[PDB]
Amino acid sequence: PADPEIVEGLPIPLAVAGHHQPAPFYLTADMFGGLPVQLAGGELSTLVGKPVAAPHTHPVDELYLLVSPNKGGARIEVQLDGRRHELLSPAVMRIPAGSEHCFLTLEAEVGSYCFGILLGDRL
Amino acid sequence: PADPEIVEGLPIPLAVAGHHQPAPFYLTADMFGGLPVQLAGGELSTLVGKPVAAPHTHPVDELYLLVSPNKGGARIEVQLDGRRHELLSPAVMRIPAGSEHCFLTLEAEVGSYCFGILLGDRL
Ligand SMILES: [Zn+2]
Ligand SMILES: [Zn+2]
Ligand SMILES: [Zn+2]
Ligand SMILES: [Zn+2]
Ligand SMILES: [Zn+2]
Ligand SMILES: [Zn+2]
Ligand SMILES: [Zn+2]
Ligand SMILES: [Zn+2]
Ligand SMILES: [Zn+2]
Ligand SMILES: [Zn+2]
Repeated sequence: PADPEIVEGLPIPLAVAGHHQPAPFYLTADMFGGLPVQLAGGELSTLVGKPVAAPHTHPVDELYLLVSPNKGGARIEVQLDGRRHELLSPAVMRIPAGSEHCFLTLEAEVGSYCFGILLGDRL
Repeated sequence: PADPEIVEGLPIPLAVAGHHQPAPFYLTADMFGGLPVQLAGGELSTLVGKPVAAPHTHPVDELYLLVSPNKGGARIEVQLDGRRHELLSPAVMRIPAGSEHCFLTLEAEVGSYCFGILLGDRL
């Protein structure tokens, strides 16, 4: 009675470099016979001033997606190779493969989310 | 002074089959020199009982991602080739390429989102 086209055992918490608890995945490479992308992230309202990770890298390009119910309802700082960037929702930022990076939530309302879309099947 | 690694002109409303207004995209194939995926969707709190589209298809597989701040805070119906499925957040559903499909929001709190991750660069 589990439906093979629906996954409900989410998020999938994976150990990731630079983190101090597992990172929450919603798409993993082993889903549905093999996916070409992975997707991690979560809701930001309890993360204001609380970084999930030190600077870390992936071997594939990644895209950050920042959304919130109200325009401007979430703001994150993203460090990229030591250069500070800032995103106000809605926003998309490219994180080049091998770039040392991390994010810090500066502002978030209920329903603010950041997701990282990893353009490949490897971490 | 625009930073080529950050897009803030979002969502990108594209005309899509079966819809009656443009669909909101956050990742489009023409971003950052060419992406291998696209991503559309949005916040569900004002969509309860209000379907965005009739049944429609894509030429690539798609993954629905349904999230909300509280476990169980959003519920959608997804029609797939005329068979009803239902998702309670958090959930992921595979939509096979060419499958006629659409969704209906049955329940949503502030901060409920559904996104469709299109596993290819064509609509
Ligand atoms: Zn089924
Ligand atoms: Zn992380
Ligand atoms: Zn922590
Ligand atoms: Zn990353
Ligand atoms: Zn990360
Ligand atoms: Zn820059
Ligand atoms: Zn749509
Ligand atoms: Zn409408
Ligand atoms: Zn679709
Ligand atoms: Zn659709």
